[PDB]
Amino acid sequence: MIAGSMVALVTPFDAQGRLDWDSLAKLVDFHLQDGTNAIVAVGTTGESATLDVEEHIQVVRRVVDQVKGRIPVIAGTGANSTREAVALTEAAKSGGADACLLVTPYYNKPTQEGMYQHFRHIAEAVAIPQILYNVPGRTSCDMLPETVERLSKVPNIIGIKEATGDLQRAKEVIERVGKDFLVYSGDDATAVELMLLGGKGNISVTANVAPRAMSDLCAAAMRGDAAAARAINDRLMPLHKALFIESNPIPVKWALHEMGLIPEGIRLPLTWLSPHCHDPLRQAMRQTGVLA
Amino acid sequence: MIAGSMVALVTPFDAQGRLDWDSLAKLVDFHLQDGTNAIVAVGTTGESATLDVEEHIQVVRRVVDQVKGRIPVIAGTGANSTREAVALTEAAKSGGADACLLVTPYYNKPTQEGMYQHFRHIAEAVAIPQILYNVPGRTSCDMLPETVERLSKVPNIIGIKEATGDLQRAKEVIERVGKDFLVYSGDDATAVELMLLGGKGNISVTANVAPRAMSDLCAAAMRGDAAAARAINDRLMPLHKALFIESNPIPVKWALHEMGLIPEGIRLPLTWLSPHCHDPLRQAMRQTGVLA
Ligand SMILES: N[C@@H](CCCC[NH3+])C(=O)O
Ligand SMILES: N[C@@H](CCCC[NH3+])C(=O)O
Ligand SMILES: N[C@@H](CCCC[NH3+])C(=O)O
Repeated sequence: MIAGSMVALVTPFDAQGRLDWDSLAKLVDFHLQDGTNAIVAVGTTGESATLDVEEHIQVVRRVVDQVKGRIPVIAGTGANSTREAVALTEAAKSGGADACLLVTPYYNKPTQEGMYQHFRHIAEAVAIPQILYNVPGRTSCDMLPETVERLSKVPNIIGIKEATGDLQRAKEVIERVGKDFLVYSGDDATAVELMLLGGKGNISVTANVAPRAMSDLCAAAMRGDAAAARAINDRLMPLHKALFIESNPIPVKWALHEMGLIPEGIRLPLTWLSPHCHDPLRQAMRQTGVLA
Repeated sequence: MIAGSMVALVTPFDAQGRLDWDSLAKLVDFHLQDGTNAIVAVGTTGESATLDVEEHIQVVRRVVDQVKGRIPVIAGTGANSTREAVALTEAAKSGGADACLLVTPYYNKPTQEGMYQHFRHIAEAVAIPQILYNVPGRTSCDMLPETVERLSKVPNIIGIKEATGDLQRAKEVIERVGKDFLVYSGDDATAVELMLLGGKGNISVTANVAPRAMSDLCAAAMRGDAAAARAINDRLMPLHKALFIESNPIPVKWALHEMGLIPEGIRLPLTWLSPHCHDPLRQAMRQTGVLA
């Protein structure tokens, strides 16, 4: 049952960088207890780039075991190599994950046709629901609406995460794919509209620090309650902007730490929120009420 | 020993997509015999994205072993995780490569400070020349001249592959670094210009199909022979264009196959040159004399 507020869960590390299993458990209880509908473990925010193939599935395994069915658990499995996406995706299934989120290829700029037979292959090679992921801002390629529609017809491809933040884009994708095809938001700031457009959720970074609030806003958004959604949103907006004052998840982790939920750990090349951006974020957290 | 025409060598595959050592052998004799200054193996064009770790060094070892050290062999080792880049850089050294090429981190968008810590650590961890590589059109990030200057003072960071195609940029970096840090072009179209400015070579893609002519061009350009370098360039210009009709190395492998040098094998998400581009590339090839 995959829709609503879906925290793009961070992967906590201790001061020396080793996975801190204690923080992960608490964070899972945290979202488990404050309304979160789903959890995306090992995604862009959970630092998928810098995890061992071994670390990858251990994080997917530990969350799945804790959640125990109460919520869906979506595993990040995209890769710029089809064979490597198969491996990760198969490793997520034989792990318990409820579904896989697969970003489009990143460095090597495939053709639209290539992205088609890329996801189509994985969807055929692994018997697990897969969710497309578009974010050209990171991966220097863009999966046009025509190609989304072709993939929507494929049997295991249940939905897509649209992160461009462009609302004419969601509109177009939504007006071409079935009622079965779930469109999710990957841009917190404009998620409310995507949902009012027919969107079925928001894979959020903001949910990491304001879980109860994000589920309320997705609820209202998907309920047709356009008044309430904005009301919350405009309250949360300053947090939406601050959390990206530096490439995500650098900021969201600083906050998580300032709340006392995770150690100060992050893997290279990533760095810790540089000095200059500390009060901008803290005021956003204080003004929004997630801190003190 | 590292400058001039530096073929960004393709990794030949058979029709099933396995390694074709026989084609690789030939290719090496081809650049070896036609004036190629240096060979870059397993880089962007060599489809680094879709090779095992075991394929990575095998290819390198083979090239190094054939070259018998008469020419420099540079291995692609960059990765979006500093631990992986260390590993990949260790494989290459303990593989005989004369130097390694390291593209900036790609999907994770590290801060300028992060990129410095990134390359500074690899330069420390592995005793082998390290060349940087900046190309935002793929990595969704860009390493500023200021950050190049910092990494330039690092003991075994010997140069940078500037691939923006922005000449004002190259001027800025040449103008900031010691006469011992070398700037190479990453854009075939404007390579002649970069060298004239003070650059020391082209990690060329064109050189894949026109080696002799490429090293003639780089030689002139590094001499100071402006008139001659730009004449050979406008003659090649339509080839520089055709080789990018679709994302590299799709177009180039085609040519390579049309010349009878490699089989028709490419790894997903990569596709074979789509039908519409066959005759534009065959003409540009024939129009330039690589083909007859
Ligand atoms: N096993 C790591 C691989 C990192 C390499 C990223 N291209 C992951 O979870 O993605
Ligand atoms: N202080 C380092 C973190 C090193 C820990 C190991 N990845 C940084 O933010 O760059
Ligand atoms: N697909 C892997 C390749 C690693 C092995 C060497 N090419 C990556 O991008 O991290």
